[PDB]
Amino acid sequence: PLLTLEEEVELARKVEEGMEAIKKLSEITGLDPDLIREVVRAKILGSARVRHIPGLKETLDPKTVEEIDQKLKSLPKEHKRYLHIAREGEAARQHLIEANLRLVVSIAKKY
Amino acid sequence: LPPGVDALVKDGEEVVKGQELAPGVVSRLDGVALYRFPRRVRVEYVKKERAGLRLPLAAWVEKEAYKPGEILAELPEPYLFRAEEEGVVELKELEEGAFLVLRREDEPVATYFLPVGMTPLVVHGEIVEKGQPLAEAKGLLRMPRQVRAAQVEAEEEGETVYLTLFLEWTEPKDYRVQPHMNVVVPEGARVEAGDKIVAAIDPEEEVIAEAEGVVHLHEPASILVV
DNA sequence: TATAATGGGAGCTGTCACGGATGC
DNA sequence: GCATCCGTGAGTCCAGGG
Repeated sequence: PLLTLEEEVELARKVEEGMEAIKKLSEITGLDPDLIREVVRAKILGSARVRHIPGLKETLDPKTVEEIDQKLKSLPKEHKRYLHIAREGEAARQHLIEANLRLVVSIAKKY
Repeated sequence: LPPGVDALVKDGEEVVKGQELAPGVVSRLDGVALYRFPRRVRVEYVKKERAGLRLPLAAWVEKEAYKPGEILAELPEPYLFRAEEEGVVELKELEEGAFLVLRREDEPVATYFLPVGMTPLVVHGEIVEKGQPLAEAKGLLRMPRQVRAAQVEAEEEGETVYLTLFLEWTEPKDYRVQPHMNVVVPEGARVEAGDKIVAAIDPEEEVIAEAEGVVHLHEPASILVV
């Protein structure tokens, strides 16, 4: 169903803040923001969709996503706060796309 | 949820299939209800003060403390509660009952408590001299439902008692939430001075907590039963 | 790169035997 | 099982083509 202004703003906000959280998690852990984004995405989506990424220097394999998820889960509460932020952001991202699929159709019927 | 009409249920609690969620909403399924977009946030700020009242000694029901609604005295005839200070009147009428505060210059000089049954005979901002009637108590006067009398000290003098009540109550302040704002505080949480309640795009539109209190959420945009 | 925009169009017509697939 | 309701691929030879 179609987003209300409130649901729209909420999801967009969650996306922005999850991206900021990935940046903060890169600052803390010294990992690669892309690697972190991919691991958070791998857990939000599921192992149903867990493939390799062309930019990542390390093959994204369940083993490596589990290792990185564990390195993340071992952080102090005030740091591990950003992991929950990022997971919330990815879920919002999926939901925001899915909610706006109809606008693409209404534009593409003209080309 | 239609505009303005409030929820018949509260955020966090389980509900039954078919159990109505609002005057025009019935839940097809069982589970935990959840609030979507609270459009009014009411904060009950907690106030603990000391106040006084003079009563005939015969009409007084001596107790060490008074719970709300409880009878505090019974007067056989009308009785005029009179001021024991000169000052300017500050009348704060709660849901039930009132507080008079007389103030001289920029300093408070007396704090009187009128429980239920006492009709205040003065208007806010009024000048009063000692002995003039501030309020009239008919009888069966009792505590309001919203305020409680923690401790009660008494002084006998002539044919009267002067009660020094350590009262504790809450005063509500509402806030209207706009669609571009998000409540960052859960239902029933305890804020201090300076704690943010609702965030907004620009800081001058934020909702920061004046004093201590609890948070209550009203009129959600919609309700999500999960 | 920023007003806002949220579910599509096209059909289309004078055959026939046969193997497999659906209703009785 | 016993019928009916379907999909599907098929239809001489040559030539030229606009």
